[PDB]
Amino acid sequence: MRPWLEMQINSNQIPGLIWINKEEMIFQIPWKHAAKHGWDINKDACLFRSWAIHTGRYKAGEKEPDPKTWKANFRCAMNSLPDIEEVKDQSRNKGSSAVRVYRM
Amino acid sequence: RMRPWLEMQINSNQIPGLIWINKEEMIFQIPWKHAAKHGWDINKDACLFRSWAIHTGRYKAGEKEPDPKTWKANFRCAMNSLPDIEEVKDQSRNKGSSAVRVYRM
DNA sequence: GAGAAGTGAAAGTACTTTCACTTCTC
DNA sequence: GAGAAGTGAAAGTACTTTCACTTCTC
Repeated sequence: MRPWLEMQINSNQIPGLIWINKEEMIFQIPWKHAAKHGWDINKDACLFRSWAIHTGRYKAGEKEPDPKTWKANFRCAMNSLPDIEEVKDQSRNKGSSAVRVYRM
Repeated sequence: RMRPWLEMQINSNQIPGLIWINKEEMIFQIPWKHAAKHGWDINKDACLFRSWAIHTGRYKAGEKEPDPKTWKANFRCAMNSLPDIEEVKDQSRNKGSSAVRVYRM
């Protein structure tokens, strides 16, 4: 009965993905819009990916790389969660990202 | 993009020919023969229960497990959840017994 | 008597499943 | 300018998906 979002990110920020616990409450998430030219699936759409294969939406070695979704699924999720509010001061545009507080 | 949900499946299912009635233009029955009673034929009791399981896709004919106990639970439980179908509960048990409900109008 | 069958409720994905017992049937 | 990508919210099975738009990026 594996973790649920507040966990997966909790841990996932505690290892080495690519964003931070820029605080001991708050964290970041690489929201590079994916039309920006410097967009590498393997560098931006990661957590997004981790989580989809984690939660079992996708499975590496699959034919749908579709990380747009991976992002939505992940966006929406982060939405729902009640113990992680995105500190809205940051609807970022370039060298962009989304920011949230974990409800303590 | 979805099929009907319980209040429908039964609505229709009582409007055809299964084995229970719209013993009213609000209320209906459901063959709850306990299944240890000796006169228990899967094909005669555990039907709707079945329709629904293969309907909702739980089972699909020709599948290694007719298990209609479940069919019954899945169906019992469901009927429970639904908010627009209240079983008028003051009812009968044992030997050709059935459950009765009103559809909230 | 006791093993198949049944439940409701609550926790998982608008029904389902699962949990934790509880009835039945002979 | 315009087409790929993004959204939030709401309706489907605690995330997902789907709806109905809306932003980006160059």
